[PDB]
Amino acid sequence: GSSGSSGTGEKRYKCNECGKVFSRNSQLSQHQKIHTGEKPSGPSSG
Ligand SMILES: [Zn+2]
Repeated sequence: GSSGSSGTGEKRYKCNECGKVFSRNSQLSQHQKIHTGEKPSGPSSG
């Protein structure tokens, strides 16, 4: 037992991108997309 007697309930989904945590996955998945970074074209004419 590794100081984990009780807990099974609120899976602390950690962001593999930054490394943060969220109470619910529905709040993390929507964040894991923030790293995508969709910046416009600069030096190129897009
Ligand atoms: Zn993140």
